[PDB]
Amino acid sequence: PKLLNKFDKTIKAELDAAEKLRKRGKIEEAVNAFKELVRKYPQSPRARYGKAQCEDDLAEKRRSNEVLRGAIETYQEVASLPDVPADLLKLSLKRRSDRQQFLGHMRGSLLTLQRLVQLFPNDTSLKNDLGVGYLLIGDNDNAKKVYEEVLSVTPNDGFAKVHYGFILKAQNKIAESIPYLKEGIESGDPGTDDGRFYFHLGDAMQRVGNKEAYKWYELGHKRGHFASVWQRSLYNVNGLKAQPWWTPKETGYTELVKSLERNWKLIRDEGLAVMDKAKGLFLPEDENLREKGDWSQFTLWQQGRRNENACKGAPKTCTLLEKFPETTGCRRGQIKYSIMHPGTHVWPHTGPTNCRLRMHLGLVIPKEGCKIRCANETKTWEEGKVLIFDDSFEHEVWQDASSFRLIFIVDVWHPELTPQQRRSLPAI
Amino acid sequence: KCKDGLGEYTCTSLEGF
Ligand SMILES: [Fe+3]
Repeated sequence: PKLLNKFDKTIKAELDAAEKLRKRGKIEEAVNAFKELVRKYPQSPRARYGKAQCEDDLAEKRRSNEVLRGAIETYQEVASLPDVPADLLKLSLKRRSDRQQFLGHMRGSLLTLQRLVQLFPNDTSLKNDLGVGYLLIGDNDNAKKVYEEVLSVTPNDGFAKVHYGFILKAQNKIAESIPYLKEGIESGDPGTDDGRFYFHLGDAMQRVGNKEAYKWYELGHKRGHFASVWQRSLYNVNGLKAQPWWTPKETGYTELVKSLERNWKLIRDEGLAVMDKAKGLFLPEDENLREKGDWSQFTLWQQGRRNENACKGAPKTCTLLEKFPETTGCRRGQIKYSIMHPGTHVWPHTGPTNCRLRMHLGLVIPKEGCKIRCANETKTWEEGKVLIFDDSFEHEVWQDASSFRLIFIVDVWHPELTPQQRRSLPAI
Repeated sequence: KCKDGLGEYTCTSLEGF
């Protein structure tokens, strides 16, 4: 990496001295060293970059966002100085984009990546990095435009293939997405051994009927992405007990189960009240999990937060659930009514995390046609009874009755999770 | 958001340290 211009070469001694202090670990002593090199040589790109790396390392030690916001600015100052080496320009701005995403300034990291692509229009990897910026902000349209430009120049790039296939699969182009995912994973290129692409390639093959989906599930299990071929969640805490079906006494939430089963009729009546007088509060499933049919949900708690407007439609149920922090505080689960109408088949899928167990309270259950499979066992609901299963295992639902099926979903923390974990885990 | 499934590139939000 050529990082010194002509003027910095004349002061390589003072630069390497302060760089040693940063490498030795005296981050405080190195910051003040580069700070005075900048004060002494205000146009040195390396001394400005060295000040930025010290602020970066210092922000790690102090765990400060304000210090990291200072490094982000110093990384930009290296780009304003004159006669800056091209390799130093890429590293200074790429680190700014990376740290901007760390803080959540996703819109700012996009602008920084756009500048890099405008400065280096031939770097394929920089365009690929810009595509990831769009996928982190939710702009799959512009992400597809980028990875199309990459594949028109470098059509053998696996990184662009798996991301192009991920967008096509997100856009319900299931058949077209498979070749981009299978080839990108097999490219072996850096960044293609991600469990997300194994999960979506096997899911895409399952919907089209290709039995080789489980060969890709087992391969992801061998490389450490999946806990098993059945438990394919990706936001996981290692060590938790894993079994597809649980019993109430096994979970330890016996007080919650009894409150639900003792008072199931009031929960049902408040849900039917929303059905009859506020259909708008039931929103359709929006995760493309349906092959066919109508499936709506009326959410009361999400990510540990209570929807005040929703609890105005089911007040007694919200008051009942208020007594149990094991479900109201589950920031990786929800509490919702789930209505499913005849002719509905939900694709085999997996929940995002293993940190929650999912409870189903039977409210309005038709006598035939309804059944849910988790792993290799199929069970059915019963009115006034609670089913408990680990939705991180592959599960599948059919509804082929002559009337609607209404259940109550209550997510709880995994019982083996420590309270420190329940308070620290990022919400999902 | 990832609720019953996992159809998003990232299911969490970054907020720094
Ligand atoms: Fe599910």
